[PDB]
This record gives sequence, structure tokens and C-alpha cells, in this order.
Amino acid sequence: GDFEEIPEEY
Amino acid sequence: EADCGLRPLFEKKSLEDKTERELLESYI
Amino acid sequence: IVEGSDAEIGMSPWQVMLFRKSPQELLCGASLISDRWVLTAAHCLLYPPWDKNFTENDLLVRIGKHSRTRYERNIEKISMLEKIYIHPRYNWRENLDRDIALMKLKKPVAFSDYIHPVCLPDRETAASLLQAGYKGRVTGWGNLKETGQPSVLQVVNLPIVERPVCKDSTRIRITDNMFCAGYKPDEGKRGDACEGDSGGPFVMKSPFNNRWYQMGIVSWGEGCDRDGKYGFYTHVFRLKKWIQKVIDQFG
Ligand SMILES: CC(C)C[C@@H](N)C(=O)N1CCC[C@H]1C(=O)NCc1ccc(C(=N)N)cc1
Ligand code: NA
Ligand code: NA
Repeated sequence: GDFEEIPEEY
Repeated sequence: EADCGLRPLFEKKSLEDKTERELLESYI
Repeated sequence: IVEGSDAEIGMSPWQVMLFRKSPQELLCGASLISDRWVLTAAHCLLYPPWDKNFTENDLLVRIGKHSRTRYERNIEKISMLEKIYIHPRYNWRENLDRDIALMKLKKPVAFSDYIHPVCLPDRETAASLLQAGYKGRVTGWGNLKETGQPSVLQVVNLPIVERPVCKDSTRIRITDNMFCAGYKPDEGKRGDACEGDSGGPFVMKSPFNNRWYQMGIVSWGEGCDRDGKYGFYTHVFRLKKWIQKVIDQFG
């Protein structure tokens, strides 16, 4: 939500 | 394991963090 | 963490964040205990009153973190769960007795300046350190107050409290598998764990060998940082046989 997106790979 | 509990940026370098001494001092 | 401070870089390199895949959010804290095993609270993973029941594929483990929300490129590592193990006698119905779980990682995580395992106590260390007035340290990215959320990992040091004081502070039934920690109203200082800090470690630095041991797991409380209330922690040493049994049987 407030979190930065992690690399799609994970 | 062998090296558990020894932090690279503190114990492994003989550096103390800012409040670990408060713990030491309570171990009376 | 209520009334704590920002952690230093590398101060708690065993700190793990349990992260929900969708919607992407913090679920709990946790601790790294070797290159493929993470320790947490059972209630982080299973709590039927709240319709909580996560499976391996619901979750990710994020290791080496400082910042709560940021993706910490070149520093954090993100791992998938191979298997979850919850204590077979975890008491979710009543008082969270035996509030402990293990998570096995799909692949071993690489240790670094920011990623390193904490020790689990042996009988002698626990006997020597688990004494009223002795301080441990709790860390997490949970709420800053009992009502916001921190930008970075928070830390607070708290004294173990005598068992009759723990008992008289609540109406919940306290077991030998729990301890409580925190300052008394008279003691002035304050601080506590809070929601979001769940599953994270209560650590002490052994003065015998200057290694950090995880004595507790953040488990439960009534409010956060209330005068006359104390945070409750799963007693790691008491449940050690189950921990080793699991790791020994599932390598
Ligand atoms: C039924 C239990 C014994 C009490 C309940 N308030 C509780 O704490 N629960 C009910 C289900 C999960 C757990 C929780 O919220 N843990 C988070 C938490 C809350 C407070 C603290 C604290 N130290 N103040 C720590 C963790
Ligand atoms: Na009571
Ligand atoms: Na309190």
C-alpha cells in the first residue's frame, strides 16, 4: 500500500 | 551455528552499538 | 514498537520481515536462526478467531532490511517458503500458549553485513539471563502507538519482569512457556512491542561469550505501552526441544 513494489521475480 | 550471534558490523569489528551497554549493566 | 528508537544499520541482522504477497503488506516480524530457517510466532500464521490461516505461497520472507516500506536494493534478500511448521499444541483458543512456528526457506540465504543468524539459548545461558530486572531488546516495524508506522526498524530495551507481577497484571492465564517484560509505572522509563511487532525477537547479549541469543518471541499484550501492563513473549528455551526436533527431522 505504502510499500514499494518488489521485483516481479519474487 | 558456529558464528551465530556475532554481528558483522559490531562484534566482528569490535564496535558497540549505542545501547548494548544498558543490557550489560542490568546483568548484575 | 512504542517509545523505542531507530535501529542502527546492521544492529539486528537476524531481523526478518514477513511480507504478504497480495495485498503487499507487512504481516509480522521474525528471526533468522540459520541459512534456511526462520523463527516466528504461530499466531502470525494461524489465528482462527481472525480468520487467519496462511499457507507457504501466501508469503515472502525479507531479510537484511532497515526501511519498512522501501525495496532495499543490493541489501535485502527476499526468500520463498518451502514449509511452515506450527507447534502442535499452540493454544490459539485461549492464551496463545506455545506461540511459536518455524519456516523453512526454499533456498539458503546468503549472509552479509546485514544478514546474520541469532543464537538460540542453551540451558545455562537461559538460566543465567532469564532473571527479573535483566534487560533484553525487542525490534520491529510495528505500530509506534496504540491508537503511526515507522520509516525504519525500531529498537527498545526492556527489563524482564517477575512472574507474580506478570500474573497480577492481567486476567489471562499465564504459562511457563511465556515471560513478560517492560517497565513498571514507578520505574519511569517506558516502551513496549505492539501490533506488527509480532513474531520478532526478544534478544539478550550474553556477557559470557558476547553473543546475542534470542530468548523470546513477541507474542501478545493488552494495548501497547500501557501503565501496569507488560508485553508477553514466547519462552524460546522452553520450546527448544520441539525446535530442534523439527530441524533435525526436516533438516
Ligand atoms: C488472546 C491473547 C492472549 C491476547 C490478545 N490481546 C493478543 O495479544 N493477541 C490476540 C491474537 C494475536 C495477539 C496479538 O495481538 N499479538 C500482537 C501484540 C499485541 C501487543 C503486544 C505488546 N507487547 N503490547 C505485542 C504483540
Ligand atoms: Na491475574
Ligand atoms: Na507497560
